[PDB]
Amino acid sequence: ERTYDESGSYKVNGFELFSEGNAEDDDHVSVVVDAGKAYVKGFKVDKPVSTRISVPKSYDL
Amino acid sequence: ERTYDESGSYKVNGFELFSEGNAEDDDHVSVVVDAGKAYVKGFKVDKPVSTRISVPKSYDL
Amino acid sequence: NIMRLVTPPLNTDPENLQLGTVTVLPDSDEAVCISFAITRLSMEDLQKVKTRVDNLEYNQA
Amino acid sequence: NIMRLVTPPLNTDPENLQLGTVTVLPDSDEAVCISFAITRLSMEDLQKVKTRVDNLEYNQA
Repeated sequence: ERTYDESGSYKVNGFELFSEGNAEDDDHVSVVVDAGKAYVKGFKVDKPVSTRISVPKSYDL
Repeated sequence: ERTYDESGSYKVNGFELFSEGNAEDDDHVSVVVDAGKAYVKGFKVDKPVSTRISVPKSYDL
Repeated sequence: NIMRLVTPPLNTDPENLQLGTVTVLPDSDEAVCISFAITRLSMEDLQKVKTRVDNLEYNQA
Repeated sequence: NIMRLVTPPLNTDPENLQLGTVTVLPDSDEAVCISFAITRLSMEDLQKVKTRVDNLEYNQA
């Protein structure tokens, strides 16, 4: 509560984004989020390793 | 102590001043202070509702 | 003091946080209220200040 | 939307920290990743900012 009142949410380090294109599925593009530390609503969020996420491909016409 | 030594006293939100002129006494002018939150001397001061205050009229010649 | 020369009182008490000032006109119900409360600057606001400094530097070049 | 007019979604949820944005080209495995994470400013960074404000207003004079 005190941290969010004083400074709000902010990032400390890490959480860079990198596109890999891993072929897990032909309709999704894989993206890697690097390990980092952050404070969201004053709660620390410390992650030791990267996380893989995937975005659906755009087909709207 | 940590809060004061890092950032000192500061306002978070609210505490706007408004003049109403309520006739509680002819020798005073009513003033309203809006609800708001602040950290004074490192201690949080959360006020949910506005506070009414009155100033004495100036009659010095 | 006369309205041209009136000034608010000068205070240096650490224990108090100033919210604003209330000027009363000479012998009148009317009053002028202004808020001068020190307010925080979140990390987003300081980043915006950093960007404004960069724009100032670029305009200078 | 077309690549010339595509923009990210607009969000104002205080509970989430935006790490960046991922743009996917129309019907293609390629994707553009950029990081717009809000990041802190230490007191050393803020002293550096203050120093640059000094340098700007020296150059001004």
